[PDB]
Amino acid sequence: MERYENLFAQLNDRREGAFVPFVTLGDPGIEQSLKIIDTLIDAGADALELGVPFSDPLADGPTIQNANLRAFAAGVTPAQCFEMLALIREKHPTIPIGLLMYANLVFNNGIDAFYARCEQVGVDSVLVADVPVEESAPFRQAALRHNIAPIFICPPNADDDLLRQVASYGRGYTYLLSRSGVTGAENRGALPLHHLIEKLKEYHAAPALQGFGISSPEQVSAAVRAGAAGAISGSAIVKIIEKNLASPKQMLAELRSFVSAMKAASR
Amino acid sequence: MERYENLFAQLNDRREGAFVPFVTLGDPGIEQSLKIIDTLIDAGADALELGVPFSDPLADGPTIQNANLRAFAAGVTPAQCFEMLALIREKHPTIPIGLLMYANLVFNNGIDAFYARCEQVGVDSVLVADVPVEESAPFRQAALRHNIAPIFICPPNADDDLLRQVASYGRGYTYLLSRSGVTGAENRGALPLHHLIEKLKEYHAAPALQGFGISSPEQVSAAVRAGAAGAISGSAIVKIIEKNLASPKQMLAELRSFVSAMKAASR
Amino acid sequence: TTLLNPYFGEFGGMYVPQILMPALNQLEEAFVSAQKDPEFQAQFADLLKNYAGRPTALTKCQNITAGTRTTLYLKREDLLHGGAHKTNQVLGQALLAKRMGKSEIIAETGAGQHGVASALASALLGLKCRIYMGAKDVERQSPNVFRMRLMGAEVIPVHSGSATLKDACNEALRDWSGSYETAHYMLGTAAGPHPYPTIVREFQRMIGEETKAQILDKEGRLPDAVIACVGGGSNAIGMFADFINDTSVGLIGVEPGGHGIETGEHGAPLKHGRVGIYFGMKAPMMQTADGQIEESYSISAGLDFPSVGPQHAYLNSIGRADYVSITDDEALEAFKTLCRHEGIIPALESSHALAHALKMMREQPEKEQLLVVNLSGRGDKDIFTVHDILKARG
Amino acid sequence: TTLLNPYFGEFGGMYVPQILMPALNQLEEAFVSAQKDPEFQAQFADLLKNYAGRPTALTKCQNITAGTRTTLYLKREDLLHGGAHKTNQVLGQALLAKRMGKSEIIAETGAGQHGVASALASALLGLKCRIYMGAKDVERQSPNVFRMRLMGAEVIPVHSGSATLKDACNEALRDWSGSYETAHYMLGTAAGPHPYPTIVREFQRMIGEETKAQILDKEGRLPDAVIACVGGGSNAIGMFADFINDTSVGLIGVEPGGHGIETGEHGAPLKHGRVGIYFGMKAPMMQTADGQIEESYSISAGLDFPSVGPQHAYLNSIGRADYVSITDDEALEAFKTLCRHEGIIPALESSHALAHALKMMREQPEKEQLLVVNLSGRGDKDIFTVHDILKARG
Ligand SMILES: O=P(O)(O)OC[C@@H](O)[C@@H](O)Nc1ccccc1O
Ligand SMILES: O=P(O)(O)OC[C@@H](O)[C@@H](O)Nc1ccccc1O
Ligand SMILES: *Cc1c(COP(=O)(O)O)cnc(C)c1O
Ligand SMILES: *Cc1c(COP(=O)(O)O)cnc(C)c1O
Ligand code: NA
Ligand code: NA
Repeated sequence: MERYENLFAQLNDRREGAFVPFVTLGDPGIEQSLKIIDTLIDAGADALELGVPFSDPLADGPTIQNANLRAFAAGVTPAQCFEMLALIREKHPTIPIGLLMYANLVFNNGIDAFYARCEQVGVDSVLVADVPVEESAPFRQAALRHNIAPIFICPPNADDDLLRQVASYGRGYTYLLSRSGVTGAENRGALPLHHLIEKLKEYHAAPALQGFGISSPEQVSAAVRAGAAGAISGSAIVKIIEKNLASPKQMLAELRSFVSAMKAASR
Repeated sequence: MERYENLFAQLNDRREGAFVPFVTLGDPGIEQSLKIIDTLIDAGADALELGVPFSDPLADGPTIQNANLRAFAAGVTPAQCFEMLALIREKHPTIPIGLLMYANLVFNNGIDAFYARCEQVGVDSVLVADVPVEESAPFRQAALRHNIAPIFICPPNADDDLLRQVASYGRGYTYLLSRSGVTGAENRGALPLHHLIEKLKEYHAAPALQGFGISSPEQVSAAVRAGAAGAISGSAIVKIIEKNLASPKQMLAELRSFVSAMKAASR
Repeated sequence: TTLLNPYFGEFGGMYVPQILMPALNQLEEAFVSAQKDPEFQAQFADLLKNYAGRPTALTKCQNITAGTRTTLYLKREDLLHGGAHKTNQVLGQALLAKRMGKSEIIAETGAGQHGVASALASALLGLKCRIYMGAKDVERQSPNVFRMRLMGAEVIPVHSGSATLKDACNEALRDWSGSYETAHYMLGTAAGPHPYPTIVREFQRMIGEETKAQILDKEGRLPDAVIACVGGGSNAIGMFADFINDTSVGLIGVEPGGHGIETGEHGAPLKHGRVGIYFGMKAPMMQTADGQIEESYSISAGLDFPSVGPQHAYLNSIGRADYVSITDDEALEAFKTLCRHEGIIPALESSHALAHALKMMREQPEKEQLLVVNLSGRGDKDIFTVHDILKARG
Repeated sequence: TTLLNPYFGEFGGMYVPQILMPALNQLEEAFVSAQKDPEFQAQFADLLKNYAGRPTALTKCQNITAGTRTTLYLKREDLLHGGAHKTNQVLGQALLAKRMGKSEIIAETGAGQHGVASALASALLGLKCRIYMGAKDVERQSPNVFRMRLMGAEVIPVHSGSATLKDACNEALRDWSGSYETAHYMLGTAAGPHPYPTIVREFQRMIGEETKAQILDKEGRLPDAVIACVGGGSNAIGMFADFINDTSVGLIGVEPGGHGIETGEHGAPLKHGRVGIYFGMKAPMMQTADGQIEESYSISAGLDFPSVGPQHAYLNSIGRADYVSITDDEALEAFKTLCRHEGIIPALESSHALAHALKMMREQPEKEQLLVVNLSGRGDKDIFTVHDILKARG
């Protein structure tokens, strides 16, 4: 499939940026997570980034550390996550679906088998947070054999060689990091990313989505104005889940309001 | 004075050995100790050995360690002991009175002053338990300047040189140790002391009194039969005090019975 | 690329988020530079000799081996400043941090010994030290937490995950991912992403270099085997390194068997785990069938690393080193035996290596063999643990 | 008579019951013989080097002296096996016991360090060890009592008198008075009856001999002063001995001032007691106006000897050595300062010597002076004490 390519072509025709929320699969439970995800889509998400619960999420701040903890409290396993993913694709045929993984979960039962399972359920891309370009060969090869886009993070501390590699190796979209550190809405990136964005375009990289610290509409509009194809927000979305655990209905209402505002800013 | 010389001359005329009890001055209190001492005399003691309470009686077993502890509980000081000694001499003019001291109490306010105080109250001899013949010079000199007999212990592990020194330096009586170790009725000396006794007589030593572990009449008769001039019993006497603390009258009765039996054995 | 090979066969690598790669490349370059710099070498040697107390003794244990044909020597890292071998490499890593111009140190600790060693090196060398420690460990290691604070380090409890060592390892890396420009991550064992397994081995290799000189002086030949406990792998690789090319010398690593391998309550991933990718490296680990990372159990808190250095996994794979395990009860018996027969109180970690040597001797008492056990640390810290156990039993 | 002088001026002697004189004469003769025996010397040197870890480092403390003209070195007896200097002389006395054919060891202990050192030497050398300890001390030194028992020693509580160190000293002598034919009394300090003050100094003199060689190597000259704490006198006389004839080198002994000399709650008999005769010697002691023996108070349990070695009283009297005192609060501040600035946790006993050196520096910061402090032991054992205090204050 070419879901990311189709989305970006459609968005460009409308002079729009993509807004992509991130949540941990199964947080706070399987049924509620499935409801959260449908609300994000109905409220305007252009694509989804979905985390599989892992014991040691070393690129994540406290908000997402707690989302993984809640999913484990609910007994969520990687096998249950793939069943969720198949259902989500069966409900929504065109929305791009990307996974946020940690290497051990991909390597565990075999790298090739992992990407083959992703293809079977209809996933579009996979970002392995603790696999730098230097260790990426078996992951990106397996991804491409199974029609999965391997996603690479382009850091602020990047140089030309790294930019050429990220442009050559990635597909689907390029993950443009807003700053150093770990995920978290309480830390905004303030480095101008205009230069990187321009060099990525020069090297024909997959369209850039800015992520880390994006928690407000003005940041979504600023990312698109700087030349990125869109923006990703995770911790801000997950905080809405955390704050409303005792009120599932209010949780969905607040997610809808937030996503709707963030998506509006991309226009 | 020549109290020891007069006693031994009188005893020899009656073919008798001396029986000499030992108690800690002020144990269990000043008044009771004065009563205990008069009972020992009335029951037949030929001489007395009296301990001044000391914090660290390193030649004594548990029985006498506890006698020193009881006297301290009663607040007994060396000054109070000298007042007791003056009273005892004022009541009994001829009985030899010997002190059992530890060096620091003699050295404390001056060695010469200590022996001068002994002369003033009428003490006859002083045994300083932790002063061997090798360190005895200032003690024996001060003793002799004040008409006090300095007493020396003749151990079982003695040799000829030591025997000649004990014979030359001591006066009054020679303390013949029954065995190594510390004071205690629960440990009887069993080494034949016939040889030492004979060598002491050969060197014109002061008459020998056997001490340590003597707790029964047959030991008193055995000491005299071996050639000693008498025998000393401390821990056996003190155990009677310890066992009868709650019954002062029974304590005096039991001391009387014991002393009477021990003195009878010396005849 | 890199200046040195990040892999030992299939094991090792640099599995960290992209943002940390420049920090690892900078560290590798500084290390390669420092290893060729006689001034760095002289400063490091001066601290090891005059501050830490090297060389450490090599003690012959005749009372323990009486009646057998085993000759046993103990390399005395228990006499190093701080009471364990960890002090060697924190002094080298602190000098590297200064060579790179870094002013702050981040470290992780489980039982607390690495935290103490990092705090003392930082206090001596003028570095601001912060230490991450799982909250369950902070709770059971009050003495060590107080030592770190007396030495001026900030101790930060980690409540995420299992609130133990692996979680502190994660937190240290999260911090470093945003603070690498001013802070150096002083990793505590010969594991983690390249270049750490290599740096830690080179900064602990004086253990084996001294042992080789000392045994040649005293016995006129090399040992038949050198034996060391393996939590993460640093003391063992430090003893092994200089002997790797002496093919006649056996290299025996001892992982904790806990309550018994068959109970599943152990810390022996090299021989009883499964290869995975975590803590920046591809190596054997304690993990569920789904791939979630688990804890290592042992009576000795210091053998709590849920994985093992990649060079050990490699040396095992080619058959150059052999790895075994020793249970809690076997380690406790070795601890009691050394106290009573040699007047030395060993760390419970080190007691695992001693226990295996005692088995080598006792199982074949007429086998002529010259053995060296690395006594990685002293056991005063384990007196309460041992007391409590022996009391519980009677 | 004797082979060696039992007195240092008016101080010293052999004030024991007559029954113990042959044991002291036998010990003196064996010591004189052993000191001329190259085989004894080689065995002792081998244990000190390969078992105890000598020579110990001499560490320069530049962070502490920054901004002043003081250069400070610490002699690292904290790195000796067992964690304090006591290990040197128990190894020599255990070899003497064997030279005399004795198979049993009696020792006294207050804070427990001498008991631990006597138990480890006895375990290594095949001697049956019994240790007397006042019952109040047994109660507050549970860790050390357990260490002694793990090493096979019998620990016997003493309930007589004040149930502390002097009472254990008495009990040891009572036992020896009946068991000298088979047991050797391993006295714990440079005090007691001759020959002990002399034997203990000679078996601790490598502290000062090594310090002299090390300082000449590093500074090309002798120290302006060497400073050591004085409980009973062994670590100090061991540091002082080799410098006594180097008249330019100051010898400074530091007694515990406790809560303050004026409070009467201290342990400074040399400068604030009165000469008496106890524990087999004529020396300054803590005693009432009537002559009863009292206890020494200090925050540091190891400075609890209620008297002091006679050679120190003599060196004071002729003006060759100077003695001062340091209070509990000054020792605690020195303890905190060394942990924070040098990454070394000193024993609270040793902290008294360090505190006086810090005063020498701070009071005259522009005075050029080269100082060596004997760091007699490590302070892990004092972490609870310090923690409790700092907590009580906030
Ligand atoms: O949570 P933030 O700051 O909004 O950042 C967005 C990230 O959570 C999301 O892309 N997922 C993600 C991406 C890379 C590494 C860890 C991750 O959890
Ligand atoms: O108590 P025992 O075994 O009967 O021995 C008698 C001694 O207590 C008594 O002479 N006094 C005495 C003599 C020498 C040393 C200590 C002492 O208390
Ligand atoms: C930390 C520790 C160990 C375990 O760590 P390695 O890296 O495997 O050596 C072993 N012994 C002691 C005394 C320790 O403190
Ligand atoms: C026992 C001890 C002392 C005091 O004894 P000295 O005989 O005076 O040296 C001093 N420092 C330490 C560490 C001790 O253990
Ligand atoms: Na491990
Ligand atoms: Na003292």
